[PDB]
Amino acid sequence: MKVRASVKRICDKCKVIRRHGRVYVICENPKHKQRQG
Amino acid sequence: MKGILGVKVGMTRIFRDDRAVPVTVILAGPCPVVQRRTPEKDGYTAVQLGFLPQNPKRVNRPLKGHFAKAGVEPVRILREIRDFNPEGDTVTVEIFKPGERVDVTGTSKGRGFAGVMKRWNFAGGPDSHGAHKIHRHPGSIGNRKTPGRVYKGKKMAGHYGAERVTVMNLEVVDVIPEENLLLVKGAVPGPNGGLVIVRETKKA
Amino acid sequence: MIQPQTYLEVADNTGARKIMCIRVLKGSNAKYATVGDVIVASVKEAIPRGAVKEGDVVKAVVVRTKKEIKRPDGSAIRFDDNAAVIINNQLEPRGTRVFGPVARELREKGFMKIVSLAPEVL
Amino acid sequence: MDEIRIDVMRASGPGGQGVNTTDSAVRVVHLPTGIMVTCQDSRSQIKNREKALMILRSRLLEMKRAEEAER
Amino acid sequence: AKHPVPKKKTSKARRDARRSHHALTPPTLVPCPECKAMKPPHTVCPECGYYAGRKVLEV
Amino acid sequence: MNRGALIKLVESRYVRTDLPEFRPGDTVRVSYKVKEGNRTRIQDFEGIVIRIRRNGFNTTFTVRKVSYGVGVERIFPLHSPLIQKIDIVQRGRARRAKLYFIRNLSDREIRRKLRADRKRIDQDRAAERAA
Amino acid sequence: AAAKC
Amino acid sequence: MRHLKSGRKLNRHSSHRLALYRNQAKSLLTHGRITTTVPKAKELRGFVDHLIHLAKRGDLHARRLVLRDLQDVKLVRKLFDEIAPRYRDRQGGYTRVLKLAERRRGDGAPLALVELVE
RNA sequence: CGAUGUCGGCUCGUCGCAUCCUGGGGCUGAAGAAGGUCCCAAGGGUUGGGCUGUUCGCCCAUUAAAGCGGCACGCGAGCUGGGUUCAGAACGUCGUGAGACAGUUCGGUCUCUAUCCGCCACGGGCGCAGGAGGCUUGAGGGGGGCUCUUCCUAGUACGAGAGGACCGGAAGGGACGCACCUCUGGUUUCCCAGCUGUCCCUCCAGGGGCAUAAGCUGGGUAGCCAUGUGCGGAAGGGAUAACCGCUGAAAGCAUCUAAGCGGGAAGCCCGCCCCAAGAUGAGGCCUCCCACGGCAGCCGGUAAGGACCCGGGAAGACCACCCGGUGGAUGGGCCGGGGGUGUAAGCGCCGCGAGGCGUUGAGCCGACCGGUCCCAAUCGUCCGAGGUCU
Ligand SMILES: [Mg+2]
Ligand SMILES: [Mg+2]
Ligand SMILES: [Mg+2]
Ligand SMILES: [Mg+2]
Ligand SMILES: [Mg+2]
Ligand SMILES: [Mg+2]
Ligand SMILES: [Mg+2]
Ligand SMILES: [Mg+2]
Ligand SMILES: [Mg+2]
Ligand SMILES: [Mg+2]
Ligand SMILES: [Mg+2]
Ligand SMILES: [Mg+2]
Ligand SMILES: [Mg+2]
Ligand SMILES: [Mg+2]
Ligand SMILES: [Mg+2]
Ligand SMILES: [Mg+2]
Ligand SMILES: [Mg+2]
Ligand SMILES: [Mg+2]
Ligand SMILES: [Mg+2]
Ligand SMILES: [Mg+2]
Ligand SMILES: [Mg+2]
Ligand SMILES: [Mg+2]
Ligand SMILES: [Mg+2]
Ligand SMILES: [Mg+2]
Ligand SMILES: [Mg+2]
Ligand SMILES: [Mg+2]
Ligand SMILES: [Mg+2]
Ligand SMILES: [Mg+2]
Ligand SMILES: [Mg+2]
Ligand SMILES: [Mg+2]
Ligand SMILES: [Mg+2]
Ligand SMILES: [Mg+2]
Ligand SMILES: [Mg+2]
Ligand SMILES: [Mg+2]
Ligand SMILES: [Mg+2]
Ligand SMILES: [Mg+2]
Ligand SMILES: [Mg+2]
Ligand SMILES: [Mg+2]
Ligand SMILES: [Mg+2]
Ligand SMILES: [Mg+2]
Ligand SMILES: [Mg+2]
Ligand SMILES: [Mg+2]
Ligand SMILES: [Mg+2]
Ligand SMILES: [Mg+2]
Ligand SMILES: [Mg+2]
Ligand SMILES: [Mg+2]
Ligand SMILES: [Mg+2]
Ligand SMILES: [Mg+2]
Ligand SMILES: [Mg+2]
Ligand SMILES: [Mg+2]
Ligand SMILES: [Mg+2]
Ligand SMILES: [Mg+2]
Ligand SMILES: [Mg+2]
Ligand SMILES: [Mg+2]
Ligand SMILES: [Mg+2]
Ligand SMILES: [Mg+2]
Ligand SMILES: [Mg+2]
Ligand SMILES: [Mg+2]
Ligand SMILES: [Mg+2]
Ligand SMILES: [Mg+2]
Ligand SMILES: [Mg+2]
Ligand SMILES: [Mg+2]
Ligand SMILES: [Mg+2]
Ligand SMILES: [Mg+2]
Ligand SMILES: [Mg+2]
Ligand SMILES: [Mg+2]
Ligand SMILES: [Mg+2]
Ligand SMILES: [Mg+2]
Ligand SMILES: [Mg+2]
Ligand SMILES: [Mg+2]
Ligand SMILES: [Mg+2]
Ligand SMILES: [Mg+2]
Ligand SMILES: [Mg+2]
Ligand SMILES: [Mg+2]
Ligand SMILES: [Mg+2]
Ligand SMILES: [Mg+2]
Ligand SMILES: [Mg+2]
Ligand SMILES: [Mg+2]
Ligand SMILES: [Mg+2]
Ligand SMILES: [Mg+2]
Ligand SMILES: [Mg+2]
Ligand SMILES: [Mg+2]
Ligand SMILES: [Mg+2]
Ligand SMILES: [Mg+2]
Ligand SMILES: [Mg+2]
Ligand SMILES: [Mg+2]
Ligand SMILES: [Mg+2]
Ligand SMILES: [Mg+2]
Ligand SMILES: [Mg+2]
Ligand SMILES: [Mg+2]
Ligand SMILES: [Mg+2]
Ligand SMILES: [Mg+2]
Ligand SMILES: [Mg+2]
Ligand SMILES: [Mg+2]
Ligand SMILES: [Mg+2]
Ligand SMILES: [Mg+2]
Ligand SMILES: [Mg+2]
Ligand SMILES: [Mg+2]
Ligand SMILES: [Mg+2]
Ligand SMILES: [Mg+2]
Ligand SMILES: [Mg+2]
Ligand SMILES: [Mg+2]
Ligand SMILES: [Mg+2]
Ligand SMILES: [Mg+2]
Ligand SMILES: [Mg+2]
Ligand SMILES: [Mg+2]
Ligand SMILES: [Mg+2]
Ligand SMILES: [Mg+2]
Ligand SMILES: [Mg+2]
Ligand SMILES: [Mg+2]
Ligand SMILES: [Mg+2]
Ligand SMILES: [Mg+2]
Ligand SMILES: [Mg+2]
Ligand SMILES: [Mg+2]
Ligand SMILES: [Mg+2]
Ligand SMILES: [Mg+2]
Ligand SMILES: [Mg+2]
Ligand SMILES: [Mg+2]
Ligand SMILES: [Mg+2]
Ligand SMILES: [Mg+2]
Ligand SMILES: [Mg+2]
Ligand SMILES: [Mg+2]
Ligand SMILES: [Mg+2]
Ligand SMILES: [Mg+2]
Ligand SMILES: [Mg+2]
Ligand SMILES: [Mg+2]
Ligand SMILES: [Mg+2]
Ligand SMILES: [Mg+2]
Ligand SMILES: [Mg+2]
Ligand SMILES: [Mg+2]
Ligand SMILES: [Mg+2]
Ligand SMILES: [Mg+2]
Ligand SMILES: [Mg+2]
Ligand SMILES: [Mg+2]
Ligand SMILES: [Mg+2]
Ligand SMILES: [Mg+2]
Ligand SMILES: [Mg+2]
Ligand SMILES: [Mg+2]
Ligand SMILES: [Mg+2]
Ligand SMILES: [Mg+2]
Ligand SMILES: [Mg+2]
Ligand SMILES: [Mg+2]
Ligand SMILES: [Mg+2]
Ligand SMILES: [Mg+2]
Ligand SMILES: [Mg+2]
Ligand SMILES: [Mg+2]
Ligand SMILES: [Mg+2]
Ligand SMILES: [Mg+2]
Ligand SMILES: [Mg+2]
Ligand SMILES: [Mg+2]
Ligand SMILES: [Mg+2]
Ligand SMILES: [Mg+2]
Ligand SMILES: [Mg+2]
Ligand SMILES: [Mg+2]
Ligand SMILES: [Mg+2]
Ligand SMILES: [Mg+2]
Ligand SMILES: [Mg+2]
Ligand SMILES: [Mg+2]
Ligand SMILES: [Mg+2]
Ligand SMILES: [Mg+2]
Ligand SMILES: [Mg+2]
Ligand SMILES: [Mg+2]
Ligand SMILES: [Mg+2]
Ligand SMILES: [Mg+2]
Ligand SMILES: [Mg+2]
Ligand SMILES: [Mg+2]
Ligand SMILES: [Mg+2]
Ligand SMILES: [Mg+2]
Ligand SMILES: [Mg+2]
Ligand SMILES: [Mg+2]
Ligand SMILES: [Mg+2]
Ligand SMILES: [Mg+2]
Ligand SMILES: [Mg+2]
Ligand SMILES: [Mg+2]
Ligand SMILES: [Mg+2]
Ligand SMILES: [Mg+2]
Ligand SMILES: [Mg+2]
Ligand SMILES: [Mg+2]
Ligand SMILES: [Mg+2]
Ligand SMILES: [Mg+2]
Ligand SMILES: [Mg+2]
Ligand SMILES: [Mg+2]
Ligand SMILES: [Mg+2]
Ligand SMILES: [Mg+2]
Ligand SMILES: [Mg+2]
Ligand SMILES: [Mg+2]
Ligand SMILES: [Mg+2]
Ligand SMILES: [Mg+2]
Ligand SMILES: [Mg+2]
Ligand SMILES: [Mg+2]
Ligand SMILES: [Mg+2]
Ligand SMILES: [Mg+2]
Ligand SMILES: [Mg+2]
Ligand SMILES: [Mg+2]
Ligand SMILES: [Mg+2]
Ligand SMILES: [Mg+2]
Ligand SMILES: [Zn+2]
Ligand SMILES: [Zn+2]
Repeated sequence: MKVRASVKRICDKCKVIRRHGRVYVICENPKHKQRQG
Repeated sequence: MKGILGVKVGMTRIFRDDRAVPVTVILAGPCPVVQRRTPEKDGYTAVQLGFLPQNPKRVNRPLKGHFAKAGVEPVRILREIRDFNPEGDTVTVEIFKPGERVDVTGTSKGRGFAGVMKRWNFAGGPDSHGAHKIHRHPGSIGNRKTPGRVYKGKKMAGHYGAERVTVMNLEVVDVIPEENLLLVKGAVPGPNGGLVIVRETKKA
Repeated sequence: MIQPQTYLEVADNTGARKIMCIRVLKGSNAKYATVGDVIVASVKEAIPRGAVKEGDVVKAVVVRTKKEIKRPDGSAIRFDDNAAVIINNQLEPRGTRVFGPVARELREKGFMKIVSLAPEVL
Repeated sequence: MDEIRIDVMRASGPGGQGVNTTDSAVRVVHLPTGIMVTCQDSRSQIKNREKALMILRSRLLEMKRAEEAER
Repeated sequence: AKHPVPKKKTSKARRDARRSHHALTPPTLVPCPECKAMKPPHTVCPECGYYAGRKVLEV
Repeated sequence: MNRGALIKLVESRYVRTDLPEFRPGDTVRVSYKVKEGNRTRIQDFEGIVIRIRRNGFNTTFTVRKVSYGVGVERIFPLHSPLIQKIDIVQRGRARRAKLYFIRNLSDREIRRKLRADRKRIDQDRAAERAA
Repeated sequence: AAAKC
Repeated sequence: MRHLKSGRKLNRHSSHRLALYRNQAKSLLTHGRITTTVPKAKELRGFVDHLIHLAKRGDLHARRLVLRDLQDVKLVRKLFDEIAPRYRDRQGGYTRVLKLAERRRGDGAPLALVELVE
């Protein structure tokens, strides 16, 4: 899980979701998982 | 949850499977059920035990009436065992079998006014190298202007011991029922002749 | 009760005569070693042309203590010296002979070759 | 400067209340080689940091200029 | 030490509140059965010399 | 109650009376049941009784012997079940209840200070003449 | 008594 | 702590307290009754009773034992010939402490008499 | 600036979390093992040494780890005083000089008494609408909270091999904490013995004083103790963090989420141990006494009870607490046992003698376990309800 202030899509299969008040990027590539923080 | 009142007899050690077993001997039996606390009447469950018969010439009228409602001879000590409802009207050492684990509560030995070293295992001060009249002193007790005070609960000199202490999970080495003797492995709070309480362990 | 600074005689033929304990190899911060414990030690006195020499930092197991060891049977045993046998990192002795009696506690603690070589186990 | 560690601390010797409470002394450590240079030549940490880094560089230079010579 | 010292004069109210414990208690006295004189219990009567029903000392 | 009697009553099941009387200064052989890995064997520990501290059933005694060039002191409970038997090997005559001072004595020095206790040696020889 | 020098 | 310690100190070192009990013993065996402070009187009972009981035994050994404290052969002679016979059938309790009513003026000390029992 | 004592150490902590370790995770260029990196997590833990006044740093040997910071760079009415920071002296250096120096060197007075707050202990008072003796609930506090190694699973899964698991299960430690004194080991101010010099008793013998506030020496009960012994950290229930899901739209797909549901930390709540109804919100139960006499008040005499006084106590500074007070085993004595010391004196025998042998495990003998009214806790005195209103 990448934890950073700038979360973006990294590849075309990335998905930006907002769950539980936080921005996440989820993806079939597990490297691309991001949490904003 | 079973329990009984008793007196610390003294220590010795026995041999069992070619091992010295330090034991404390307790005289626990017998304890007559004097009152049972019930949820209906008292809001909780407990058995008020008696222990040691007392010279009825020394038992005032409020207490005599209390024993009378139980049909029980006057007794020196009344203690409740909490959450215990024995079947009979008497509790004896038989409630314990060798191999069980018990909790023992007693009144520790009283150190009186105790120094910071005896009471709290403080290091004290040096004994040479110029140490000036502080060899057993506690050192600093605070900071400076912030917070400008001393915490509650600060470890200081004061009275030590003669307080309720419970030592836990002691092995019942033997039960000699004809003498109302319980043998427990290890050490038990307080002096010989002290009152103790023997409950089933809460350790699992 | 062996601790840093403590001197021990050497009950083997490695050539070391006196080692000085510098560590009790027993967890984070053991205060003392007794029989069967291992120490790290400096070699303070040795006979010429031995296995180990003065100044070496070595490992050894304690085999005798002047502080009496107590036993589950209720007995105890006490020696006139503090003595140790120099070992390697596999716990085996580095000399071929063990001088003097050793505590039977060593058997219980896997120092069998030492127990083997000692002329008396007590 | 990423392979360099700079320690600051109180200096030794005279100064009164100043030298007691001031982090004027500096050590610079070349982390790969381990060689250090210290400086409390002045009263100022910044001047001692500057002078210490100079001497450290000059010394690592002579070390580099000397292995080059031995080759 | 550094010679601690009262920071303020103690008020008349405070010093007298300190002394709220200083009143003497009167001495415990029982009548001597022999001569009826008041004297401390468990002491030989200093008036008639009696204790425990008999004479113990001259007076 | 009588707390002393209760403790003596607890202890009485573990008390022995088969062992011979001895005194500090006597040479004694304790045959001691010792477990070794798996089995148990009897190991003889023979030496001078340098101390008997008494406390009823809790009496213990200390025996000293020079073993392969090293002094060894073993401390024995007098009522331990691990003791097979104690044989009196010799009666020595001492002047004090505790013989700590023999740790710093030479061989002849102990020989001189703890001499054969003829009286109790004759008492031992007169007994065993009860056939 | 030491000094604030 | 002083737990289960027997024996009063009376703010005297070991030899002063020993000499104190000896001298109070001499005065008591001499006059039969002496006044002293309450704590001293209580401690004196056992010191003197022991010397009287040994006198009741009467052997030479006891006499020399009593002599170590009393030092006075006349007083010991009075102890064995006059004092001790009075107590042949008495099993201890040879001394009596009763407390006085009025304190010492100059220091407030509570006083008591110590006497040999009849 | 009519003074806010300045470094380091010591002592005692306490807090933060940007986490050194231990617990939980995601990613990995994660095969396993071991690491990297980031996230959650402050409950606990965070060693001993060499050098230097050192802080700092380096080094040695270990460790799960050897965290970083705040608290007047925490803490000198708590200690230290090596450094700094006066007066002496000296070196280098500067100055004609007197002298001078974040240059060096050796030396150099750190103040018995705590009033108020605060803190640790402990009482006194009143209150808790009758007066009392017990026994209690637990609001609310506090304590505690660490971790390692080996073994089995299994030399298995994984790996070419070297190496080597998860999960689960046993065993053994280190440090710390509480209590304890059976054992081990201390102390043991007079419990025993031995020894010198001197003076004395009483000449011998036997003893006493003094040589320390034990003359010295060898021992040493109880107690108080650690180095010794027992036991503790949990288990378990609940709710969570990061993180992982189930079902699922908005948004035909997808989505841990917007409705709802799971799983999930040494942390959080409970659980454990201790305090605790001044919890003035002053609680509950069992028992006892009871409508007394005189103009929600007063005045006495009483009740059940209590206090005073006394004998004491592994309780204790005083106070308090606890037991006992002649219907008594509470202290003291006496007796028996334990325990210590280690064979008393006197006598007889052997020796020229110093001595030795026997009587003899004798004599002495604190406190420990008991017995016994021999001595003392005599005799008493004073308090102390009559119960507001709806
Ligand atoms: Mg970017
Ligand atoms: Mg997706
Ligand atoms: Mg108790
Ligand atoms: Mg209790
Ligand atoms: Mg107590
Ligand atoms: Mg204790
Ligand atoms: Mg102290
Ligand atoms: Mg301590
Ligand atoms: Mg303590
Ligand atoms: Mg210390
Ligand atoms: Mg110390
Ligand atoms: Mg000192
Ligand atoms: Mg000083
Ligand atoms: Mg001071
Ligand atoms: Mg001093
Ligand atoms: Mg202090
Ligand atoms: Mg201040
Ligand atoms: Mg300060
Ligand atoms: Mg403040
Ligand atoms: Mg108390
Ligand atoms: Mg406790
Ligand atoms: Mg267990
Ligand atoms: Mg059994
Ligand atoms: Mg019985
Ligand atoms: Mg050797
Ligand atoms: Mg050798
Ligand atoms: Mg050398
Ligand atoms: Mg060399
Ligand atoms: Mg070897
Ligand atoms: Mg940096
Ligand atoms: Mg500085
Ligand atoms: Mg310096
Ligand atoms: Mg200057
Ligand atoms: Mg100077
Ligand atoms: Mg500054
Ligand atoms: Mg001071
Ligand atoms: Mg001061
Ligand atoms: Mg001072
Ligand atoms: Mg002052
Ligand atoms: Mg003022
Ligand atoms: Mg004032
Ligand atoms: Mg004023
Ligand atoms: Mg006024
Ligand atoms: Mg005034
Ligand atoms: Mg006041
Ligand atoms: Mg006034
Ligand atoms: Mg006052
Ligand atoms: Mg008054
Ligand atoms: Mg006992
Ligand atoms: Mg020999
Ligand atoms: Mg001889
Ligand atoms: Mg003989
Ligand atoms: Mg004390
Ligand atoms: Mg006390
Ligand atoms: Mg003291
Ligand atoms: Mg006593
Ligand atoms: Mg005395
Ligand atoms: Mg005094
Ligand atoms: Mg005095
Ligand atoms: Mg005085
Ligand atoms: Mg005086
Ligand atoms: Mg003296
Ligand atoms: Mg006289
Ligand atoms: Mg007269
Ligand atoms: Mg007088
Ligand atoms: Mg006097
Ligand atoms: Mg006596
Ligand atoms: Mg005669
Ligand atoms: Mg009286
Ligand atoms: Mg006067
Ligand atoms: Mg006066
Ligand atoms: Mg009086
Ligand atoms: Mg100023
Ligand atoms: Mg002023
Ligand atoms: Mg001012
Ligand atoms: Mg001022
Ligand atoms: Mg801190
Ligand atoms: Mg964080
Ligand atoms: Mg972690
Ligand atoms: Mg982890
Ligand atoms: Mg892995
Ligand atoms: Mg790999
Ligand atoms: Mg990771
Ligand atoms: Mg992350
Ligand atoms: Mg933490
Ligand atoms: Mg370190
Ligand atoms: Mg050195
Ligand atoms: Mg150092
Ligand atoms: Mg340093
Ligand atoms: Mg430095
Ligand atoms: Mg490491
Ligand atoms: Mg690790
Ligand atoms: Mg500071
Ligand atoms: Mg600091
Ligand atoms: Mg400070
Ligand atoms: Mg100071
Ligand atoms: Mg300071
Ligand atoms: Mg201050
Ligand atoms: Mg100050
Ligand atoms: Mg202060
Ligand atoms: Mg101040
Ligand atoms: Mg200085
Ligand atoms: Mg100085
Ligand atoms: Mg000046
Ligand atoms: Mg010059
Ligand atoms: Mg000029
Ligand atoms: Mg010039
Ligand atoms: Mg010049
Ligand atoms: Mg200059
Ligand atoms: Mg200068
Ligand atoms: Mg400078
Ligand atoms: Mg200098
Ligand atoms: Mg110089
Ligand atoms: Mg200087
Ligand atoms: Mg000097
Ligand atoms: Mg002073
Ligand atoms: Mg005050
Ligand atoms: Mg104030
Ligand atoms: Mg206050
Ligand atoms: Mg109160
Ligand atoms: Mg009510
Ligand atoms: Mg009421
Ligand atoms: Mg009550
Ligand atoms: Mg009561
Ligand atoms: Mg409760
Ligand atoms: Mg609570
Ligand atoms: Mg409150
Ligand atoms: Mg809590
Ligand atoms: Mg924990
Ligand atoms: Mg395997
Ligand atoms: Mg498998
Ligand atoms: Mg392998
Ligand atoms: Mg496992
Ligand atoms: Mg802790
Ligand atoms: Mg403790
Ligand atoms: Mg204890
Ligand atoms: Mg004992
Ligand atoms: Mg002991
Ligand atoms: Mg011992
Ligand atoms: Mg004596
Ligand atoms: Mg003499
Ligand atoms: Mg003579
Ligand atoms: Mg004289
Ligand atoms: Mg003198
Ligand atoms: Mg001297
Ligand atoms: Mg003497
Ligand atoms: Mg001694
Ligand atoms: Mg000793
Ligand atoms: Mg003792
Ligand atoms: Mg002892
Ligand atoms: Mg003891
Ligand atoms: Mg203790
Ligand atoms: Mg310990
Ligand atoms: Mg443990
Ligand atoms: Mg745990
Ligand atoms: Mg859950
Ligand atoms: Mg769908
Ligand atoms: Mg889905
Ligand atoms: Mg939802
Ligand atoms: Mg959930
Ligand atoms: Mg799941
Ligand atoms: Mg409670
Ligand atoms: Mg209440
Ligand atoms: Mg309560
Ligand atoms: Mg109110
Ligand atoms: Mg109300
Ligand atoms: Mg409230
Ligand atoms: Mg109310
Ligand atoms: Mg109430
Ligand atoms: Mg309730
Ligand atoms: Mg009361
Ligand atoms: Mg008292
Ligand atoms: Mg009191
Ligand atoms: Mg008073
Ligand atoms: Mg008192
Ligand atoms: Mg009073
Ligand atoms: Mg009473
Ligand atoms: Mg009465
Ligand atoms: Mg009695
Ligand atoms: Mg008695
Ligand atoms: Mg007494
Ligand atoms: Mg005996
Ligand atoms: Mg004996
Ligand atoms: Mg003889
Ligand atoms: Mg004789
Ligand atoms: Mg003779
Ligand atoms: Mg003779
Ligand atoms: Mg002759
Ligand atoms: Mg002889
Ligand atoms: Mg004896
Ligand atoms: Mg005597
Ligand atoms: Mg006697
Ligand atoms: Mg006796
Ligand atoms: Mg005992
Ligand atoms: Mg009777
Ligand atoms: Mg009366
Ligand atoms: Zn992607
Ligand atoms: Zn009268």
